[PDB]
Formats: sequence, C-alpha cells, structure tokens
Amino acid sequence: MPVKFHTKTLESVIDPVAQQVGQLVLFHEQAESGLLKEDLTPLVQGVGIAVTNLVQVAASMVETSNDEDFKAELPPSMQEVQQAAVFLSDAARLLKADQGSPEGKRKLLDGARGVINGMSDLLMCADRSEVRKMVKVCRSVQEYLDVAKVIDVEADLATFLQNLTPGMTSMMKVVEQRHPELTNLAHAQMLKSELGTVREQIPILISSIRVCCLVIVKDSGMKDAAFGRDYVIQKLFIAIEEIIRVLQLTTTFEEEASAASLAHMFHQAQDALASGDISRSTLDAVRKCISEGRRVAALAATDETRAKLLAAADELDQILKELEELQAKGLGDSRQARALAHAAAVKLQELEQEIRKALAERVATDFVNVGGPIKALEDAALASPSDPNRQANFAQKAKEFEAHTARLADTAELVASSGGCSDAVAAELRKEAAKLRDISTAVVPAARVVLENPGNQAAKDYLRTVKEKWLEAAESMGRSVDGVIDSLEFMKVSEARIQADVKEAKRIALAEEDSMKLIAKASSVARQANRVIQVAKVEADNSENPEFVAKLSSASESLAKSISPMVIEAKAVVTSPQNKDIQRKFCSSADKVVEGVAAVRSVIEDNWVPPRPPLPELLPAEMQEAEEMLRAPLPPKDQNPIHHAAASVFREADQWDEKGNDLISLVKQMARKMAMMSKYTRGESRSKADLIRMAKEIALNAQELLKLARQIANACMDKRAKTNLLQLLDRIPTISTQLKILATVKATSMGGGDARADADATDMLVGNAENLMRTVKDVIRASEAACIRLRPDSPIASILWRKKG
Repeated sequence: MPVKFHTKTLESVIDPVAQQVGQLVLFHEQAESGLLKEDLTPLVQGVGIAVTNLVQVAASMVETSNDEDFKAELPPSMQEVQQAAVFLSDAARLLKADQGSPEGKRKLLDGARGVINGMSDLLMCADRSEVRKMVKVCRSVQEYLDVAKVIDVEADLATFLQNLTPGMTSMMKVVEQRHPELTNLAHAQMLKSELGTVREQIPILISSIRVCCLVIVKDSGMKDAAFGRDYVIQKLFIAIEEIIRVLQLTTTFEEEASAASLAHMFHQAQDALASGDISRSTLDAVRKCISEGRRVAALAATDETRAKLLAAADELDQILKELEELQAKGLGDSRQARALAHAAAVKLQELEQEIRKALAERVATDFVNVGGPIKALEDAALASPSDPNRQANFAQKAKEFEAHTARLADTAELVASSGGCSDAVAAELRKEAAKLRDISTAVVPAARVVLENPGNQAAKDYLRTVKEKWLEAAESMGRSVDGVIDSLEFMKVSEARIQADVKEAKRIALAEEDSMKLIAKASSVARQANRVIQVAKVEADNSENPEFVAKLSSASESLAKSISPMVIEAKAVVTSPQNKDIQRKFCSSADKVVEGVAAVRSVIEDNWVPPRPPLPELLPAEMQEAEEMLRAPLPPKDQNPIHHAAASVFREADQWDEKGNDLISLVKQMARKMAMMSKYTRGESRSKADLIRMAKEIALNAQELLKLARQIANACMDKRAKTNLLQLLDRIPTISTQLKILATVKATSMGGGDARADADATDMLVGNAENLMRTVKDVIRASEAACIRLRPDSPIASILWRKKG
C-alpha cells in the first residue's frame, strides 16, 4: 500500500510529518558524522502526538459510519501506525544512549517509514469509504437511466422524471463536493467537465422521450426518435462511467511525433543548417521535414498549393543531393558547402511557411459556412407534405451535411497534427472534433423524425435543440482552429479569394449573366468577410496589447459596417438587372468590402513579429561533480533513470548561454542537483541525508523557477503562449511536494529492511523525478516562446535568448 497524496487532506497531514521524519534522519547523520549530538526526543514526541491524534479522530469514526468494510480495515492500520510511533520512541531512547546503537538506527528508519505509510493508510481507508459511497450513488442513477427506454406515455415520463431528478441532484452535490478536494487539477477538470455534460444532457433526454411519446401514436419515424433518445441515454451513461473512473483514481496523472515536435524538428534543422552542420543526423531531420511537407501537400485545399509544396520538397531534395555530393568530394568544410546549407535552411523556413499557408487555406475553404448545410437540412425536414420531392431534397441535404461536418472534423485533425500547436491545445482540438462527430451522428435522425411527422411540435423543438448543440460544438471547435492557425496567412488567403470572387461578381454584374450567380457569389463574399471578422476577433482577444486591439477593432468594425450595404445593393441589382447605376453602386460597395479586408490584413501585418529568433548569415564541489557527471558519457539506461532525465534537462538548457538569462542558470543548477539525487538513491552498501537534503534543495529551486517563469508569463502579451507556460507552471508545486515526501520515504527504506518497500519507493521516486524533469524542460521551451512578445518596459524584456557559441 503505497503512500498517497491525491487529496488535500492527505498532503496537508503527510507533508509536515514527512518533513519532521526527514529531519530525524538528518540529525542522526549529523551525529553519525560527529558534528553535534542532538537529542531526538522532542521531534519524536511531536511525530508521536500527531500519530496519536490522527488515531483519535480516526478511531472516533469506527462507531459513526455504517459500512463494515471501513470498520474492518481501520484497526490494523491504527495498530500499525501506532507501532511505528513506538519504534520512534525506542529509537529516541537507544540513540540518545548510544549513537552507534544498531537497534536505534533500525527502529529509527523502520518507524520513520512506518509513520508516513501508516498515516497514509489510515487516511486511505476513510478515503476509500467515501469513494465507495460516491460510486454507489453514481451506479444507482446510472442504472436508473436505462428505464427511459420503455417510456411511451407522458405519465411514465413524469414519474421517471420525478425519480431521476433527486438522484441526479444527489450525484452532482457529491461530485461537486469531491473535486475541490483533489490535488490533481486534471482530475478535477475531468470531473467538472463530465458534470457539465450530465447537466446539459438531462433536459435533452426528457425532450427526446417527449418526442417518442408523441410519435408512438402515429399508427412513422419511431426508429430515429428511439435512436435520438438512446443516444442521449448512452452519452449520459458514458459520462457517468468516466465520473466513476476518475473518482477512483488515486494516482498522479502525469506519471502514466506531435505537432510541437514537428515544429521543433523544423527549427532544429534550420538552426543546424544555418550553422555548418550537414551531418547525417541533420539531413535525416531535413528529410523528415520534407516528408511532412509532402504529407500536407496531399491534403491541400487546391492543386496549386499541392504542386507548390511538392515543388519546394523536390527542390530541397535536390539541394540535399548537391550537399551530399559536396561532402563526398571532401568539401564539407568549404564555404560553398556552408552557403548551400544556409540556403537549404532558408528553403526549409519557406517550406514551413507554405505549410502554414496550406493549413490556413484549408480553414478558409472548409469553415467559410459552418451553419449553412445544417440549416438547409432543417429546412428540408420542414418541407410541407405537398412537396412532391421532399424525400430527394432531404436525402441530398443530409448527405451534404454529413460530408460537411466530416470535412470540418478532418480539417481540425489536420490543424492538430501540423499546426505547430502545443500538445495540450492539440489534445483539446481532437477532443472537440470527436465531440463534433459524435453529436453529428444525431442530427440526421432528428431531422428525419421531423420530416415524417410534420404536425409534431415536440419533434420540431428537439430538432432545433440538436441543431444548436451541433452549432455550439462546431463554433467552439472553429474558435480553437482559428486560435492555432496563423492569422496573417488567413488574412492573405482570404484577401486573395475575396479579390477573385468580388472581381467575378462585378463581371457578372456588368455583363448580364444569371442573377443567381450574383447573389451566390455576393453572399459567398459576405461569408468570407465575416470569417475575416471572426478571425480578427480571435486574434484581438489573444493579445493584451491595447493599442493593437484598438486598431484591429477599428479595422474589423469598419469592414463589418460595409458588408450589409453590399448585399442589399446586390439584391437591388437582382431587382433591376438592366440599371447601370445600381450596378455601379454594387461594384463600389464590393470594392469597399475588399478595402476593409485589406485594412484588417494591414493591421495584423503591421503587428507581425518573426516567431523564432532569426538566422545567422556567416562552483561548489557538489555542483562541480554533477557537472562532470552530466558532461561525461551517459550511465547505462537501466541503472540511472533519474540521471538520464536530468541529462535531458541539462542538455536542453545547455545550448543557451547563461549571461542575461537567470532561467537557464536555475534549470542547469536543478539538473545538477537532480543528478546528485540519482547518485544518492543509487547508494546501496550516509546517502540518506544527502538524498533528503538534495530533494529539499531541488524543491526550493523549483520554487524559484516558478517565480521567475511566472514573471515571464505575466509580462507576455500573447495569451496563447502565456497559457502554454502557466499550464506547465501550475503543476510544479505538487510535484516538488511529492518529491520531498517520496525522497523521505525512499531514504528510510534503502539500506536494508523490506525489498518490496524499497522497490515501490524507488519506482515512485523515479517516476516523480522524471515527471519533474519533463515539466522543467517544457518550461524552458514555453518560456522561450513566451519571450517573443514581451512588453517593451518590463525588466523581463532584458532577458537574453541567444543560442550558445
């Protein structure tokens, strides 16, 4: 039974006691080295009193509960932890008598680990009781959900409703009581999200049941209404399943390529090419970037960007062949090899930019009219029964809707896979896409119930509700997509497409072709312009720069004030297609639209900043030993996992020079300290005090890192990168607290005793430390990303992000 800290009460109780026990070990080693004999009696009395009082408040509950599992599991843990406290008392006695007392050392370490693990179990049987109760409630309501499938009259829906509401409330009050107690923010977020799902799905369920009760008397569309109802029942069932699963998690989540790794590989290949490097590694990375370029080319919106991306790919391959022929001749060091490699770096940047342009083009095409097709489907379902072709229209609009939403989700997947977004934004985008598909499965059945039940108002209202759910999911997914996509590229592509479509509309307006072409092209222009408005809104929201937000607001508002007059002038042309004056009015209005789009593009263009840094054109004995370790060859992977993680961090921070950058200094120092910790846990033959003290030093270093990186996030005017850094900073403190606790547990188990306890203690310590190192590394990269758009006055602006050498 490992130590637990998934609960604020668990951490709150175990943290100070583990600190006191660690101090007992530190004092024992302070007298072992002969520095000063310290009497451990007061500290042991404190730990023993904490144990006694926890045993008191826990023993007062053996009568109060009404589940026999808790009453059965309490006494063994109580006697266990009390026995460990006794071991601490004996340790104080014997070690006070003789420093070299073997029984004193043994009982000191044994009782030391036993009060920590024992307190953990003492609180954990209670926590298991609570979780069993909550899961019991969730199981009851989840089981009662299935009764809704037999409801056919609104009386059954009334009784079922009045039985479902109190149970649902009893579940939500308990879960809403639970998630403020968890130490893992991710678990709390999952609980809150599923709570939202249930709360929004209840009235949908009762509504779908209502349409079933109305359509059962048709003596017609029963299969699709039943499909809708059972779809909502399954969504509720799954959400409650996930609530039950997260309720029972007692583990840290973050201890259980991508788009950001593709972008990082692009940038690493660009930096290595801009230098002198043309080794096999760099060329392999370049070839991977070419493969990504061709992969995006196969999914391009038009054959022009496809053939262009392929052209850049084959050009880069040719440059690679030329570089390899140069290197084969012996001219790898020559200036023409370096100049050719630098040209390859520039071409790799241009390939990256064209990839961004292709994604922005896919977004410009697929999201130009998100709500159109589903509105056409709803109107197709609402066709009067006299319409001799309502079935064909409904079928066509249905298939067009399915292909539309499928295209939206596919484009979201492409952006998530190649948009250079962080892993968190990518996971969120993919989640919103999967939700969009899932809710899309229910759109056609509802509209088909309306189609075959005209005089049914309940089916109409349910179809409208499902329509608004689809529009909500699709619009939020669109907001995420616009958040990832490079906005300047969206404004350029939209400016060009709007120019071509406005030109074609003026052509159709002057030379009298079909007015249907004119209203179609004109409304398409209006939709593209409004999409420019929306993307400008997302870009303005993401900036904390008030002047840029004001300018962009002026451009977007000025553009929006020109869209409607253009459309009404177009309709005026369809009224009098022969009037040349109305044609002139419409042409001037459309030109005004083009000018507004150009204005928004100009604001975003003038606020544009190069993302990454540009290209070129040509100690104490402890930290010193850790430096020699981290610059020596790596230890065998099986033997020093902590050292490997610390080496990945040290290597991530080592490519940057330290002057003018305290973050790199803190991170390098933290890597050295973590390597020392690895060495101290590896000791088996003291290393305990060095392990505990080293853990505390790493914790303090993590505190300072959180302070500085928070100062960097505060002065950042890019809410995307700001959020990216804060998401990583928010889990560091719990990691460091768990680090100190787990290192204190490991120190009291290594060097004799139990083997299982030492194994689990080791594995938990190394998992925690690996997670901490991953977090610190991602904090390096996220901080470098946050230092791109800093306020011109903050001191953080003076930070130096120049590559070493």
